[PDB]
Amino acid sequence: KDLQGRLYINRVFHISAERMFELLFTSSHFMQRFANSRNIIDVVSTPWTVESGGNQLRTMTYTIVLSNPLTGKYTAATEKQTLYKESREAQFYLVDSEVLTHDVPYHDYFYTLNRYCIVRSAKQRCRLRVSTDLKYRKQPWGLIKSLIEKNSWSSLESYFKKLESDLLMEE
Ligand SMILES: O=C1[C@H](CC[C@H](O)c2ccc(F)cc2)[C@@H](c2ccc(O)cc2)N1c1ccc(F)cc1
Ligand SMILES: [Cl-]
Repeated sequence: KDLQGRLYINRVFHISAERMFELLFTSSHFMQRFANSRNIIDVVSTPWTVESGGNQLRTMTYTIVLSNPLTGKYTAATEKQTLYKESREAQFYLVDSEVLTHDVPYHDYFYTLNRYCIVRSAKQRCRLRVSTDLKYRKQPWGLIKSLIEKNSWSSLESYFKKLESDLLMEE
């Protein structure tokens, strides 16, 4: 069930699956601190809502303060998060997060699909797996694809390394 693009986190935490979900997918103190650390500002979120089909939905908007000047100073972003009912019936959590940016060069060419899988382990532990696909909306001819990929893979590498490290402090 991993996405084939890249596997960024695959780690067993001394955190229960439900508390993992709470830390990452609610307006938790953890995500307030993490947002500050990552220079993510002006966060607006919904709660989780429940669809007739049983999946749950959550959306967010926020601004990213960017570090590479060629990507701009800031970009607005929108996220759509889906929690799959089938995963919950199987006693785990599978969330697909789709992330779109609005201001970076070539913003209209791509979006990011991040898949978060939280599986129960003995003794109030869980395994968190996070994998990512870069998805194209327009054909990224030539240097376009090279620049999108180089910038994205490096930024996400940093982001998820810090997420894993900061989650360890919540054990
Ligand atoms: O994936 C992800 C990151 C998720 C963000 C997270 O959902 C969060 C955290 C705290 C909040 F309060 C609110 C939302 C985000 C990202 C943001 C900043 C970064 O320096 C790197 C990646 N991104 C991304 C993906 C594609 C892209 F084109 C630009 C950014
Ligand atoms: Cl469960």
